[PDB]
Amino acid sequence: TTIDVLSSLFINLFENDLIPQALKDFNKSDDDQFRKLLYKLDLRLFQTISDQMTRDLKDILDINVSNNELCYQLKQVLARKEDL
Amino acid sequence: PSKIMIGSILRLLETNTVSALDSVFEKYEKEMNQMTHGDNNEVKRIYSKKERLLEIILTKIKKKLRQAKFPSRISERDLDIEYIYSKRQFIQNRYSQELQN
Amino acid sequence: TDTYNSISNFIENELTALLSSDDYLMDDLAGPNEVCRLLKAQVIEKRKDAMSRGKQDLLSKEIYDNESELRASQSQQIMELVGDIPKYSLGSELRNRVEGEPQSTSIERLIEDVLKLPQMDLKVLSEYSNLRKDLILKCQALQI
Amino acid sequence: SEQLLHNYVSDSLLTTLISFQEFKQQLQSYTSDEQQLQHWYELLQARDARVTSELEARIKQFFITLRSRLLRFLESEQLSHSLSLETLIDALYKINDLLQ
Repeated sequence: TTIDVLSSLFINLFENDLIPQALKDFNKSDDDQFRKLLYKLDLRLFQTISDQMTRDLKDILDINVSNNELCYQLKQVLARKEDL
Repeated sequence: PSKIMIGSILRLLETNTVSALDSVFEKYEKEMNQMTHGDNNEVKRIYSKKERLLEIILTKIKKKLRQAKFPSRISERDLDIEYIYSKRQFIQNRYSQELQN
Repeated sequence: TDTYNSISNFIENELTALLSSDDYLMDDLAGPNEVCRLLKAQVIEKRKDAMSRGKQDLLSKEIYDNESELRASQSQQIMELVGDIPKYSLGSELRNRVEGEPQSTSIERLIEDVLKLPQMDLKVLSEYSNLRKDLILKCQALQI
Repeated sequence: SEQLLHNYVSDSLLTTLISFQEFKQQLQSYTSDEQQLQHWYELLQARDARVTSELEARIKQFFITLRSRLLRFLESEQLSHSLSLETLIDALYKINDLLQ
């Protein structure tokens, strides 16, 4: 009853809070390579977190639906076995 | 919201985030060293500083997620990507062998 | 066989993993950080559901159907070729002795089996015919 | 089905997914120059080919390699249903010895 509230809230959190947090810090640090670094790796971490959780939540949904779907096709295969 | 539900989300959030943190560190390590003076120790210290800061954020999510209304029925045994991926592999093998028979 | 698993692995790793990670590789090649950050947006969101596990499973199933039909035809066009006699067309004693020790012997069974042997390389055919005729004469001589 | 995979990989190319004018306008608010964009786009075509040619090689070898194992697998069972006439003569010789 709350699956795409949960995933949407997580995805919303990353682009709304995480991504700008490192992005603004990454933008600010042009004077300091070592701090601009920490913020660039944080920005890459938050971008990869963004894309990774987006298609990982897509993956939990897709794996669930495709598992049910493959179960049904397996029923079909068993029916063929019985006929033979 | 059930403590089991809150935890199961926390396990997904924390475990996935660290898997992003270690993966990005090793993926980008080639452009990491020239400006950390090539010190893997400093990289580890840099990891620790961001780990606690990420934990500070993650704990911020926890103490804000705990009051977020959720049910209790969803199982923690299925709320993990790797387990359902292994299930995908298992059913795939079942499918193939049944077809050939 | 389990060729469905083979094609599934091929599409998921050799193709889907390759090009999905090639999105990130094109990202790294273009950088111009925001270039790649956008590159991962519009082509990928035009790519959505064309690389889903559902779509991968569907296309792999289609490929499996194609290959199964093709190998079925390939088997069908070799069912008929036999440069030999087939099994079940020769008496029990012969189909036993030819492949293993019969575990028992009976001369009467042997003669009423060898009397059934049909007419037919050319040297094998010649020795077959001569040996069979000699054997028929042998059992006739017995009976007499 | 080599052509199926060839179509899928050709469809999956980024250059296939974005035209130049398309490629321009998502990047128009961002990049500086059309010709500089074209450099990446002609790079995008001059690049997106060599994977395609590489992708052709692996799908081609993939589809023929499985055909080889299927064929020999199918051929093997036929050997269990036919009897070598030479072995039949090998048996008939000893049968004649018994009768003798």
